[PDB]
Amino acid sequence: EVQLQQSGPELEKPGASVKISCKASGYSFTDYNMNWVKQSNGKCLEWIGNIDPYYGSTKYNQKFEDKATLTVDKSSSTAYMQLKSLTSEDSAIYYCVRSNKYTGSVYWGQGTTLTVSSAKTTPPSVYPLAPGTGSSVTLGCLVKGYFPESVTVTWNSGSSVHTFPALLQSGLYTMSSSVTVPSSTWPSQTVTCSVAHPASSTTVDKKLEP
Amino acid sequence: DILMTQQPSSMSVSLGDTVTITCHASQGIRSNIGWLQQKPGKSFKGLIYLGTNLEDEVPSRFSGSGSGADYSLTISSLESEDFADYYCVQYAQFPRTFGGGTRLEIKRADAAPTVSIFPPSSEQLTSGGASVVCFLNNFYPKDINVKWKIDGSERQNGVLNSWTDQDSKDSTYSMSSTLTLTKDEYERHNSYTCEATHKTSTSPIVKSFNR
Ligand SMILES: CCP(=O)(O)OCc1ccc([N+](=O)[O-])cc1
Repeated sequence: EVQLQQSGPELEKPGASVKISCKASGYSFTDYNMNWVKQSNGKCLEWIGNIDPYYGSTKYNQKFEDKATLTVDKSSSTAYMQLKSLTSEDSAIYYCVRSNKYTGSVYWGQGTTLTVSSAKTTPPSVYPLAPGTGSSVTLGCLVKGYFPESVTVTWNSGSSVHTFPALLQSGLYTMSSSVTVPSSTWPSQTVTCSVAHPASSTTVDKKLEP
Repeated sequence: DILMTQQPSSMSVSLGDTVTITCHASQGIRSNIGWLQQKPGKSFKGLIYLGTNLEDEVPSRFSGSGSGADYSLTISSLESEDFADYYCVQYAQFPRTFGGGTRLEIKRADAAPTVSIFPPSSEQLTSGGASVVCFLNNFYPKDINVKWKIDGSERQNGVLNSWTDQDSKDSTYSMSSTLTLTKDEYERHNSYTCEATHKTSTSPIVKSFNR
């Protein structure tokens, strides 16, 4: 069973460096090249480089010449990619990609998310969204000014929720959540969004007031 | 660098369709082309290598074709797992380069958005900020244009839009639009309007409140 098991999510400050590992198993390690691919803004894939683990010899995309440093440890069957002097533009998902040296047939690792930012960890501000008629009512919570990602939004602990992807307002995240409930149920009973942010150890309930 | 132009960049399709994705290379690549799938919330899987050879565990309904500089991936009778992203990759020259991708999305019936507008909370106003929020929920197709209006006149600065992916239960889309102001700026004006244009209605859907 071919496995390419990569290291975990990374968060770093600009100017810092990071080293991503790609543990291979279930085949002869030196027999295949190892490639590294960057995926950013969803749709943009770029080949960073490869390494032939047999020679230890490396080939680089021009664009990544001094950004990336691919090595292997032939003894632990592990490929590494080192990224240096990290910028905001380096935040992406990185994949190791084994390729057949003769056919270009490929097997991909699970990917590693890197986030480069100057921000220190910051808990969210959570603002209720109540309206200023109909048989259901939509309410929301605006989860503002937190770092890093991510947060969990839960409504009365428990379907009919939309959770919108976070966006980066000036070094800091914001996301909103909506819920649709019966008008007979609110304001007459309590509706609360709970926002958990692991990184800052915060859990906070905001009741939706009319 | 070899450029790979991939067509189309997204397409709404149906189960049982025959779908063709094209990949045009800026020079002949001698069949040194792969096709790749990324299913939603997953990594990548190789489908085809050297133009026309199926990777392992790829069903027969997938085929690749073409030569010189012009290549294509055909999915015969599209099945549920085939709702994914597809990419070509060139390996005739260094650097390897990729097509921009193709998303296959689920075609379904049109649905009007349910639109809701929200004034700033008291607590945020306390912070000096004022975020007006508009949800547009459970609409199809995905294309929707949003405008904010302050006292019947548009504002474009400080608007932040986030779209959902295709919904796992009704195949619709939803999005939020947030207009961020200072309290100062906010206090000056009275009427706040979120205005959506969408194929399901030849007039805008407007949602508004009064301060
Ligand atoms: C000529 C044999 P190779 O150079 O070992 O593989 C070609 C290759 C490399 C990378 C990718 N990829 O998707 O990142 C696909 C195909």
